[PDB]
Amino acid sequence: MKLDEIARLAGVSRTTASYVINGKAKQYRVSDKTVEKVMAVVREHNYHPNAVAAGLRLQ
Repeated sequence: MKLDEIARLAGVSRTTASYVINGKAKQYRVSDKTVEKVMAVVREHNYHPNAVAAGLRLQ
């Protein structure tokens, strides 16, 4: 379930859905509106990013 389908199935764009796939919605401009909208599809299909991601400190 690539970014493309998750965007069309949820109802956003290849990047707006990209926000929702990585859990970055608030960082961009989809604080909730697209979270439940696109996250419901990202988690329905279980689509997640690959290993090794920037965040060694993470607070």
